[PDB]
Amino acid sequence: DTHILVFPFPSQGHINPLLQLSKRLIAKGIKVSLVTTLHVSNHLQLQGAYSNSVKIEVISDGSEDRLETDTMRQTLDRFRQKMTKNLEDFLQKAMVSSNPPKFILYDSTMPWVLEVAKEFGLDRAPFYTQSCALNSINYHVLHGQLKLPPETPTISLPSMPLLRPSDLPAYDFDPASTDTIIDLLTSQYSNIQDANLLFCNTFDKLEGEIIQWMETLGRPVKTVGPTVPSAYLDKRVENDKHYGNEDVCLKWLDSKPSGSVLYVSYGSLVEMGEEQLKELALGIKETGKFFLWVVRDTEAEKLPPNFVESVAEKGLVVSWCSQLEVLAHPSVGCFFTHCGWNSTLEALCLGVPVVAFPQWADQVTNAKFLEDVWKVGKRVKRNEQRLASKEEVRSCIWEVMEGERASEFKSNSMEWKKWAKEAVDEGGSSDKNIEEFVAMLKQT
Ligand SMILES: O=c1ccn([C@@H]2O[C@H](COP(=O)(O)OP(=O)(O)O[C@H]3O[C@H](CO)[C@@H](O)[C@H](O)[C@H]3O)[C@@H](O)[C@H]2O)c(=O)[nH]1
Repeated sequence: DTHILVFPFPSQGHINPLLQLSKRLIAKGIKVSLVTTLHVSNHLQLQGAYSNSVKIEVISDGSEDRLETDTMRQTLDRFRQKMTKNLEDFLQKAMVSSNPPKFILYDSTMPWVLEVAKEFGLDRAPFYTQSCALNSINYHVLHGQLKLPPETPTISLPSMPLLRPSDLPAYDFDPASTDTIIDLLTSQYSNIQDANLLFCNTFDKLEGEIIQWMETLGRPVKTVGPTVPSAYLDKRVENDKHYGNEDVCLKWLDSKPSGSVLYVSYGSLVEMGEEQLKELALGIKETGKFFLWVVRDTEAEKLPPNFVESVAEKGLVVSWCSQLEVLAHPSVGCFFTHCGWNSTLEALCLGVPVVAFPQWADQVTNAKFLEDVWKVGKRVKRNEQRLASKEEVRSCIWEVMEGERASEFKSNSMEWKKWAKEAVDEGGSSDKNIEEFVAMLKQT
């Protein structure tokens, strides 16, 4: 029996892509052991009931956990030192056992895993869970052709679309952490010469030339995305309808005409100012369109006093909906999104045009691609003070849903939905790369 280790960065948020991929290759006959922390274990559903259910391997005791007193660097140092030792102790046992793992697939944000696998002679590959475009940016910042402060007004990287400085990832939200975050992202490409493969959460038709550029770094690149549940695409893997509730959103959507509703989500981790949140709320109201806005309790409290009351007819403002179920609903014609890589891929897979309102990090670069490269929507015009007016919000929504290019966006959205599904369906670019990896694993 062939089994591998999957070791994603242990944070609630980014372990889903690796789990989604795990489902693909559990279906192709590969057993998977999830390597994770005590903490993740407690907040994760306990081990499945089947023979080929993902096996949970807790290798830490909790002392790696970040402290309230820590700087990000200090948190990262303690995490690396302790988890290095933990992995070493784990493989010391696992490698000399009757069925030793054949591979370790680890999040690219933990490059020190490769050095541990190298010691044990264990086949290994990083997994880049963000866009291939970000791989190009972070690589070029590592090698010095791009600086943390852009040195020019237009950035023209090989095989990339032209980028303004405003299109580049902005990690200066916490200036204290900015240096540490840039170091972490650039260190993802330092030791790739010893990686068996480089896995990427994307597909060939979405970033084909960028992927071809990455292949010139000397290693086999395997595009295996998008990691959205099969049920919303090729529908070939049993269940796989969610990542890793009683819904009202679906009934409310059922009464609305096809393609008429704006789904609003500016991210489940993004905080927003009362000022900007007021302009956004009023801007959505001014369009006069049916809208479903999912915003969490702490964010929902910062809305204008009578806002929810005032949109009793057109607006459904709720604490939570199944984003995948809402996007797949035929009444939803447009998605106001913060352009997180997961939201971005979900919009493309479900063939829904976007009103892009990026906030931080890779969202800025994802927005650029959605508007100028994939052409499935528009970015809300910002101010000189980075504040979007309710008029800028209203016009952007109208232009995407009712403007000159409205039909272009939906047509392009349906094309990407087709191509995303084709990539993960039998014989697709992603399915082929996954079959190759599986075949390689059965060769030992
Ligand atoms: O009401 C909601 C909100 C989200 N989701 C799902 O939960 C996941 C997380 O969504 P969200 O956090 O809104 O967006 P992402 O695209 O995952 O963005 C995440 O990852 C990005 C990386 O690009 C970061 O920039 C963002 O801060 C971070 O939220 C996705 O799979 C969504 O489908 C729901 O099911 N319901």
